Amino acid sequence: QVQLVESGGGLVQGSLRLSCAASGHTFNYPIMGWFRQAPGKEREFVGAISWSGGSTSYADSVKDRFTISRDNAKNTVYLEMNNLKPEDTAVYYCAAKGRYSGGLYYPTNYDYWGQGTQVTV
Amino acid sequence: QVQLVESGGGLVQGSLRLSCAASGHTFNYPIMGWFRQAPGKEREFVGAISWSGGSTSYADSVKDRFTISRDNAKNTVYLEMNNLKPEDTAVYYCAAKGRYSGGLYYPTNYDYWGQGTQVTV
Amino acid sequence: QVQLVESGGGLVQGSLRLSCAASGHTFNYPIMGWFRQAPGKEREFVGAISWSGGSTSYADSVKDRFTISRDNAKNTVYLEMNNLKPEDTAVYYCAAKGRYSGGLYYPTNYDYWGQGTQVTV
Amino acid sequence: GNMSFVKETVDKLLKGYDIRLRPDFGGPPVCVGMNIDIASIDMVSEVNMDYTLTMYFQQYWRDKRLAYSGIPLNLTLDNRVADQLWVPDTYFLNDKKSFVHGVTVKNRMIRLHPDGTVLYGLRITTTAACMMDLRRYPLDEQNCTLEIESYGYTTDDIEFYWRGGDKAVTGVERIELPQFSIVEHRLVSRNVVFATGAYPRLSLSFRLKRNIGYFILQTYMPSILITILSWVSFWINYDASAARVALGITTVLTMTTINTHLRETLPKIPYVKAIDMYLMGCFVFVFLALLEYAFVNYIFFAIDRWSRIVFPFTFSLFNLVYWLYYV
Amino acid sequence: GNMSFVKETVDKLLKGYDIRLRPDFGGPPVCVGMNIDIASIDMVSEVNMDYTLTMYFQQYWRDKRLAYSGIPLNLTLDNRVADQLWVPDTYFLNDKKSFVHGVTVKNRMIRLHPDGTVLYGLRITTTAACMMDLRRYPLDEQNCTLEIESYGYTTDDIEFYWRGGDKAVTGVERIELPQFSIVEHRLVSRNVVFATGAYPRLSLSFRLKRNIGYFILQTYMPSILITILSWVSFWINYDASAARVALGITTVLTMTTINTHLRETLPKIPYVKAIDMYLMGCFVFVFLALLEYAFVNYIFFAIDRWSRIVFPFTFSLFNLVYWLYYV
Amino acid sequence: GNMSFVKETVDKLLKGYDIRLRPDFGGPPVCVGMNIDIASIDMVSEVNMDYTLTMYFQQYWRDKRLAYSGIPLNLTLDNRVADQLWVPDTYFLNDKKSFVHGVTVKNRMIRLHPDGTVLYGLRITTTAACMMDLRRYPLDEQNCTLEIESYGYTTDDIEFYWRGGDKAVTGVERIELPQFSIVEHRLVSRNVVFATGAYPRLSLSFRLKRNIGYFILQTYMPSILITILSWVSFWINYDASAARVALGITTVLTMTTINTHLRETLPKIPYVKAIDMYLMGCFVFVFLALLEYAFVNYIFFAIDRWSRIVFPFTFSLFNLVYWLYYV
Amino acid sequence: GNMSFVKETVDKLLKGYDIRLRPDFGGPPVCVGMNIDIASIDMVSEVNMDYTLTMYFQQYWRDKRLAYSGIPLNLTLDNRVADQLWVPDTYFLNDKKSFVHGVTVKNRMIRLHPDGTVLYGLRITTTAACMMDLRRYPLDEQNCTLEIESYGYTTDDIEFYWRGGDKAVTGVERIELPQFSIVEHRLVSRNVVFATGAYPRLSLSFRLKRNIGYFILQTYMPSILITILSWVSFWINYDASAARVALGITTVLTMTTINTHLRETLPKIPYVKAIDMYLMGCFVFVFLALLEYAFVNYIFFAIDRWSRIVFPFTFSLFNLVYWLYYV
Amino acid sequence: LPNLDGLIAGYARNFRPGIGGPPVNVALALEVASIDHISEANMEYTMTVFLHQSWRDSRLSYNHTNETLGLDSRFVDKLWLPDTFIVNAKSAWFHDVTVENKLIRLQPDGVILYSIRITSTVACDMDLAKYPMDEQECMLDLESYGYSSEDIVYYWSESQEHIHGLDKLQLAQFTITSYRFTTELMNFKSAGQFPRLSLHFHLRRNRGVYIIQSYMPSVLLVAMSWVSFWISQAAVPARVSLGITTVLTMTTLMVSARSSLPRASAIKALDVYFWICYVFVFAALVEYAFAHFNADADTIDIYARAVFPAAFAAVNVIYWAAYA
Ligand SMILES: *[C@@H]1O[C@H](CO)[C@@H](O[C@@H]2O[C@H](CO)[C@@H](O)[C@H](O)[C@H]2NC(C)=O)[C@H](O)[C@H]1NC(C)=O
Ligand SMILES: *[C@@H]1O[C@H](CO)[C@@H](O)[C@H](O)[C@H]1NC(C)=O
Repeated sequence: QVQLVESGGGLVQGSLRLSCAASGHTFNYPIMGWFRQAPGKEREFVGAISWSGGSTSYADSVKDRFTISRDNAKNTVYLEMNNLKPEDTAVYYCAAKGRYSGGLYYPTNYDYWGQGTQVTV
Repeated sequence: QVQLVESGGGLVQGSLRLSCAASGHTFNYPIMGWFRQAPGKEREFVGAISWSGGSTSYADSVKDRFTISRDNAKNTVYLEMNNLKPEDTAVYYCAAKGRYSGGLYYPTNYDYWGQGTQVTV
Repeated sequence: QVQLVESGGGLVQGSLRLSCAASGHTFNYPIMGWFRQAPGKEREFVGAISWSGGSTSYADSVKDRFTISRDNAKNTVYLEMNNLKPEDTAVYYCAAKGRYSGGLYYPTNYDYWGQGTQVTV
Repeated sequence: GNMSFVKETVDKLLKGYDIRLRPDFGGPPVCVGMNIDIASIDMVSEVNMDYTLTMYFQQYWRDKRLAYSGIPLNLTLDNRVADQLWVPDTYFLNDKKSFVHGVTVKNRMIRLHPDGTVLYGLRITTTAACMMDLRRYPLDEQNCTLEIESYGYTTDDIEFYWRGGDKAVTGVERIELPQFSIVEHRLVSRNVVFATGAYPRLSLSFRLKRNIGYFILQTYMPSILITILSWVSFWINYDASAARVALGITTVLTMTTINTHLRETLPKIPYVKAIDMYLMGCFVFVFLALLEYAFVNYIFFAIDRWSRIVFPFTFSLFNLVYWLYYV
Repeated sequence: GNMSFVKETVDKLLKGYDIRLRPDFGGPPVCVGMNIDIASIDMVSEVNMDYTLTMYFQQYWRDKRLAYSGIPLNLTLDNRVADQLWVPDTYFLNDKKSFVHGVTVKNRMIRLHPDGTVLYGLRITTTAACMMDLRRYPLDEQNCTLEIESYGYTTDDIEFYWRGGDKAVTGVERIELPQFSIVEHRLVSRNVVFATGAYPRLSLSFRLKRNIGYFILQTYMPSILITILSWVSFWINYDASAARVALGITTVLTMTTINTHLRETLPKIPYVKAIDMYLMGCFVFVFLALLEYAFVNYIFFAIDRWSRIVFPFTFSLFNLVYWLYYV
Repeated sequence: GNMSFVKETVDKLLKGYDIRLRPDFGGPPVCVGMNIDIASIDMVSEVNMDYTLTMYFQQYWRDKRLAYSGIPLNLTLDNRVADQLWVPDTYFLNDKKSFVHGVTVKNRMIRLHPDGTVLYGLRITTTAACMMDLRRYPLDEQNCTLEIESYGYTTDDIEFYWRGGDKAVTGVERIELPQFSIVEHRLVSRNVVFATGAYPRLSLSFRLKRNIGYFILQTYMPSILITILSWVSFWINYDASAARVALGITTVLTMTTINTHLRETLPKIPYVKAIDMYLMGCFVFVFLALLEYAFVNYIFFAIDRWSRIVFPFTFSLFNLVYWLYYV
Repeated sequence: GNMSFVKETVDKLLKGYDIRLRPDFGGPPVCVGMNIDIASIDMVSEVNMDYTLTMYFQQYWRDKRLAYSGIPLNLTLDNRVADQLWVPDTYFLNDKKSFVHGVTVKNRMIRLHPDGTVLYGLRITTTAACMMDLRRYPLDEQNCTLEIESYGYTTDDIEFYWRGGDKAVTGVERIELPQFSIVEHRLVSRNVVFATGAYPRLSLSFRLKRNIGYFILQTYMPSILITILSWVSFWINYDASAARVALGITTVLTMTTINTHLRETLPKIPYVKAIDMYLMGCFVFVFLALLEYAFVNYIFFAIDRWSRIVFPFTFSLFNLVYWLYYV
Repeated sequence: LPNLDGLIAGYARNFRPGIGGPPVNVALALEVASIDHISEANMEYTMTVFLHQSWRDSRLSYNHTNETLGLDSRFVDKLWLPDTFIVNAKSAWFHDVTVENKLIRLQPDGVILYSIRITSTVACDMDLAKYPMDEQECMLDLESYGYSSEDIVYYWSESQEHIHGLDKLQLAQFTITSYRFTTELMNFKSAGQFPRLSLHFHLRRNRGVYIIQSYMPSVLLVAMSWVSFWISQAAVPARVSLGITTVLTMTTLMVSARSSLPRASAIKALDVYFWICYVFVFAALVEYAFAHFNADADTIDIYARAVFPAAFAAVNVIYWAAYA
């Protein structure tokens, strides 16, 4: 049982920093992922990071532009979106994955999801 | 990442002592080799030695004439060329080899190379 | 490298005690053997003993008549020949055998040999 | 109900098939694509200088002898069919002991394709040797590699490449080492020349950074506390010979026990580790503290106040230099 | 005397049978029902973060190729007939080392049915990895899972379900762990997607609650006794410098030995456990007690009475806060 | 597209081939050339008197039954073809436990030649016994051998030789032993006679020199420090009976613990090692120091100054003699 | 070039050969001659009461079905031919775990003879149980046996004899046990009757004498030194209460640690060993020494001189009686 | 030879004798060779046994021959065999040196004698409440894995009471007091009734120098603490040192004993004795502290000299009588 709350969206024309706070049995779900869903398009994987060790992965589209890091003190995973593009207009979600739930890039492997923040540039 | 600098060549008619200084991640490359390349001829293996243990190997042509030893304090591998012959006229190189890079006698197994010193007798 | 010197032969009509002194890398050769060679006949195994443990073996001809024992302080293996017979007229040799050199009874398995003492009764 | 048709198709493929011959034997080398899905890294052993790795090892290659037509599907066959098919002689050069899981059946996958492409997957638990530089231990950084090579076929007969480029190896985030963290992983493709010939080499390397949290509590903190414990003798009056001498002895003896215990958990390396330097420095302070009282006792039959300000200051200076050098 | 008739029936079933092809190959996926009869949980290891499980693994699926008529009985065949029959490629994803018992024969059961249903049972001893959160150790609660998945066949070819619903797994009451108690077990059925495709997943999870009885006697009680032992120095006269100093040293040294011994029985985790916090707190009290006499000795060359009431009261307050927080 | 032609050629070679008969059966002995490529020496164990060796074992011999014409290439066949070919019955005489790696396939290579020459390679991890002389331990030098011999065929049927002379064994520089250094390696070819007959023997021997760096820090340094610690009692006044007696007891007890710990890490040999002699000498000095105060206490109810100059001088003389003798 | 003729001869021998039937089935029993070439005795374990033995096990018997004519040679065949030949069901009755070496091939030899005689050799590493009488430990003498018996065939079908009489077992001098010496070995041939029938038995027994050199240094010397250490308190003045009491405590505590350490290296036997008696005697002397000062302290609030002559004299008398009894 | 070929040719290996009929009656016998290890930490014991199984298979009956056909282990793979397995075996394996230690003897009437030598590590649930003065009972359950009572029925052979060999066994730490062969015909695990043959043998731990080792340092530490009573009260460092050393050594002994034993949360009798000894040594140090505080008294020492030896003797009598 993990609860995910994300905030820090809004509308800009730039650098933006999303955040996602987790609470509950975070030990059983050590992997946090970021997903965005364009209108009509299928939900797209953005990046994933582990709670322990800070190992991270990114998609090719957001590679070298988005940075993901977390702090275990606040149980918060934050996505830093820099050098925004008009293609980056989608609802950003926060998800958690089980230890033996498979690959990172597939949203169906994640059990708990956040509300979702709409970002338009 | 290992940087190799060699010196101590020149022209003689005798005993000569080459040297080779190493710097960087020398632990990942515990084997140092010596190579010479005659004009037109392919590069020839001379001798190899390990950083730890002092185990050394030599070619038949330079056997019982060239001695190779190293000192870990200066990270230097030196080749002592005694009883020189006119056949020993080539550019002497210094190389480093990985732990699982294969045989000593093949220059293609070595990753980092020095500038090379020309010796003519 | 083991050096073997034997002494204590001579001519008698009785009880005689041969001896054999060893020096060098005796650890690599823990087994000492005694051999005799009659004129024209092939060299014959007499008895063998280990440096450590005192385990000994004898041939049927010399069984219950010859006793073999050693002292590690002097690195000496001595053969005590009692109740001599006219058949016991041969040159007695002292030999050492390697750890993995095979059977005791075969002289070709021994690496280092002594000079040999001639005994005639 | 085309199972009979599929059975006839597969029997036709294996009729006359020679497992002794590689695909395109005597011609161009067969390209083998390799991907690794890391399951976990169970253990990292400094004493044995090796690590245990569990992974899904997939091999991709095309064999035109297995090409089939009329079936627009990928034939996922039983794992026992791999015994009648040619497979690359892939082995791990630096492994020490490896096996393939066989419960409830052998952890093996065969998936044919209409064009002749063969997918071969294995779940392998391997113990691969990894030489470690413990000079900066426990603040050291280690680089452990996994060498992949063909045993019999040279570069003229077989070629290796990472299928998918830098995305060939996945599951790195699944690695949960209590003592290490995966800083980075790299994929290397190269050729290695032996006497028998030149062979294709694939290398997978991880850079491991050791966690200092365990060693601070286990070793560094007790050493500091013993050193602080020896400073108590300075405030004790010099006439209390039994008390101050006992304080000096116990701190020195305790320091030796800590030093001996640490060296028993590590390989017998000849060089001095970073932790050894700290323990040697701590032993000097406690030994000097006992020698300090011996000097005080000797002169008696001001010095204590001077010792109360030098030892904590020198130890703090020693700690500052030690941590700056190794960080 | 219809053994010949049964032999003819079985030979007819295996004539033309292709083990390389799953039932209904190229059509609907074959549903495999699974039930587990747990025999015992031999070991639960914190250092290796794994547990050893022995169980009877039964698989239930229908193969119309094995359907027979005229025999109103369930054919219980020899276990060696399983080599000529297709079986699911079921494997355990999180296992570290598993095997099938083979004394006096392989612990395997094949039971055919007239409609083609096949019952396949195996007695498997498996060592499955289980990551443990030791922050609240030894008052922690652990959740160890057993992942069941098909290796080669995707969801388009095979499906997994717990036969009998929540009653699929039995024998949970047979588990007798001296250190743990089975609070609850759960059955989870889901689909896991990899690069090769989506695969059916069955998960069996146990929630383990550690027993505090062993750790109270082994660790908590000796730590309290040493802390009480240090309080004896308060009642000793200040002129007895050797006696009071010796009492402070021994309690401090004994506390360190207890702390070192505990950390050697657990994996080298970087974070601080609950038991570590208690040991650190106990070390502070004994260290302050020795520092208390040093202050008394320094001023001399009332304080003891004040120490007699503060230390037992503060330690009792520390114990009350510690136990309330972790219970 | 001559795969069919190659398949016909290989099938012709294996048609009528008898694995039970060696090449040139009943005639001249078959000469087998052997090369070893050392991968690593994982462990050297004094307690078990053995070492673990991983190597590539290549065997070269000519079999005219496998000669083929019309193919100007070296046929690199699958490793599974070795089961249909005669191979030498080569075994290691002094090995204790050996195996051939089998991931992802058996680490085996078969390479035929047009003239009938067969190349047979195996990656073998072997544990070979090595008796060690620990009289000069830890300043000792060890000679560990690897005996290679044919099990069934005598010298009349098979012959062994090092292919390439002194260059047959390579990879010696790859050996990285933390405790030992490879001074030299030798190749020996000889014949060994048993009751069954005379057999060809190949011997590979390494001379290992132990590194003193670990033992200086682990054993020699603590022993010296304890001996120096006992000298502190000389500067303590004789009236401090509790302090000086405690110093003598602790040094003696600590010396015993060091001696017991060392002997538990080594095989139970009856003879005295070099390190044992040093520990016995150190124990004498600390024991005499405690006896020295007993003499001082007895006469009291100048001597201390005499002890301050004799003990450090005698200990320095003892160290000088000890190191010169064993170096 | 008579390889074809030899191949025809061998194929004729194996044509119609039935491995299920022993030679001369239904007639006289087949006599099997056995020789053993001992390679080494790796370990002798008191805790497990077993020893590890590596040897060459040769079996000699005549099978007229394998007799061949026209070839005046001894056919040394490949070891894989043993699977098509009948071999005795020889097993070791007292073994705990045994295996046959298989690198680079199975360590097996088959050598046929023109008259039908078959030589069958195996290199076997076996762990055989050996019950040990530790009453006189470590001055004990042990008799470890190796029982050789046929499993299925009774004396009516098979007979065992030592080929060569007392010279059947060789290589006894090769045994190099650091802790034991081979005093004597014996060969025993007898018949053992079970419910299934009477079976032939061959027994090979070694008498092992333990070396006292290790135990003198490890156990006896430290015990004597502690006892001598307790005697120092006699020469210390009675007013030094802290010094003499500390001497008594440390010697008693050290004696207990030595006793506990020794018993942890040996099986938990109920009877008292010889070494235990010596340790118990040493504990009495040190305990009485501490009780001696308590008597002196009690009367004070001549005796010491009386203790200085009784304790060394009684301890010397105790040592003299102890060594004479056990030697 | 022709008889053996004929029997194999018409043999259907995958089916039990009389399939679809009366269950096969399998006679079972055990010849225990040794019991190597008995680990309380691992709750297991290792046993090597000769397992004899006898049943009648009419498909293998032959004609004109009255002599039993003694066959080797190579013939085993051709015939049908009972799927007998050890229910509570952690691990087991066959001895195959120099060959597979299997025996098949075939009789003309069709009776098959099947003997194998197997070593098995068998889990034994042990109660350590009275450790080390505890008596343990260990079982050896034998059962058909796949054939229910409708197919295979097990029963101990008449020769079981004569060939068990449990009397001849010698155990280093235990003693086999009693043994029993039990048949349980009402055992159902998952589907169908599986008859179970169980061998129960009782092990009594030897009470000798082994229990002496653990209990004497406990007693000797208590005796050492009593020595402080006869020491003068003015010798503060001496009596304090004697008190602390006994208390600390007792603490380490409790820590070492439990650590060197199974991690089970069991209050063993040895642990109770350690607690009693720790109370006495702690009380002795408290006694001196009270005497020292009152001094800031010789009657208290005299009374302590009487009570502590008397109380410790009394509590030992209560302790030893209860557990023994
Ligand atoms: C084949 O083996 C047999 C048996 O070992 C050999 O016969 C022995 O020959 C030796 C002399 O070499 C005699 O001392 C033995 O008495 C013989 N034993 C028997 C049973 O005959 C035979 O010589 C061998 N043949 C060859 C060609 O080596
Ligand atoms: C033996 O052989 C005869 C041959 O005719 C056959 O009829 C018979 O059934 C066989 N078995 C018995 C038990 O007679």
